[PDB]
Amino acid sequence: HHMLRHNVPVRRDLDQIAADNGFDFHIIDNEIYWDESRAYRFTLRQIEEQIEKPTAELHQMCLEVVDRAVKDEEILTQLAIPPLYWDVIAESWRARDPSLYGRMDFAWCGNAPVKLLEYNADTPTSLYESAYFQWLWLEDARRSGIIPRDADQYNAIQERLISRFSELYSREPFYFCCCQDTDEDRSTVLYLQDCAQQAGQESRFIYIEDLGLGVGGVLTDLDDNVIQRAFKLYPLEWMMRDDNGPLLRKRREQWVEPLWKSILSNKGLMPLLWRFFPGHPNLLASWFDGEKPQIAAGESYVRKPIYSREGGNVTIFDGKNNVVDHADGDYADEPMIYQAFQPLPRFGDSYTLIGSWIVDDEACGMGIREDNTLITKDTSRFVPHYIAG
Repeated sequence: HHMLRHNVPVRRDLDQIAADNGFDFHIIDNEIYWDESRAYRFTLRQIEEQIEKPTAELHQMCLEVVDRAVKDEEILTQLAIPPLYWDVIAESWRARDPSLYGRMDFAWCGNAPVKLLEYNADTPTSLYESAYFQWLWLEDARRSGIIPRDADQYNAIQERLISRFSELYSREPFYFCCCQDTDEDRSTVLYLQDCAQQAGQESRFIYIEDLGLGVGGVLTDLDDNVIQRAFKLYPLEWMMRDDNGPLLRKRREQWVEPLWKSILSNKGLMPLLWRFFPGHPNLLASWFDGEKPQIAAGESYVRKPIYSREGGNVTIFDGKNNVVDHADGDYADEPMIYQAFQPLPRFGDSYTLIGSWIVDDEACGMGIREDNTLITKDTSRFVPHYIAG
């Protein structure tokens, strides 16, 4: 009936399993990250009616926000998108530059509708864990009897990724890049590279720091080959703030995620979703800093930077304007949005976030994270789930 969590025994060979499968960040700084000492059990109806169908519909609503924003200079201004990039973002949308993936983050409310907290539509991680490692967990768990033998999992992510790379096939090499000094980012990009290569797409990896420029600002690799298409685990808004940002206007190279996705990874998406779909069951009231609050006196509320990751610089306020929770981060100088407050559900002493995956426009799986405060932070743990009943 109700979604629940229960303890399960950790596999006695977890560390070997993680090594054999390339999961080199399952423990981070000698702290547990991958946490299979518990698991969440959903019914198929909860999956289809409360997560999958709402995710697919919310994505369509977001595409309507993109379409409205690129045609309205007041909206682009509210989103704080630099005017230099308005034309090339509008053109990116006009050409329908292809999207690969994105992840929506949800507050679970029991039998009530889930509430969308934000759309990590540019550089989401926890992909390897959601698409791959928790499926191997499911297979082992079914065999060992710690969950029902016929348990399923809301997870078609790898299949949809491979099929998308097939659709996007090109004989020109497909570059993949991330920054140095983060195993998680590299393994996210390596996982996408493996999916691409499974679809027959030749792929090459290059660190962001090793990207070069040829005469006239042409993007090149370390052997001075011209990069014509790249997936980047690097934020679009930093690309546009960089001194070389103006070179994006020429559209000489293809980017994944594409430029128009900068509208969806902007947390200004949340006020716009509320403006254009007021009262939608899966939405929270939201407004830009400086607009009249859309909650009554007394209610708690959340202030978020328009650009941030892992709860960075998020503050939850109570209705007396005291701090309920706060997270450090590198985003303190970004403009801010406000949102009505729906607490994450609490299981034991953990607060649980649902990440719901989109591949192109299709809702196709979810991964769960747990943390010790109301704001999901960098200390969070990934927890497997399964479907039964």
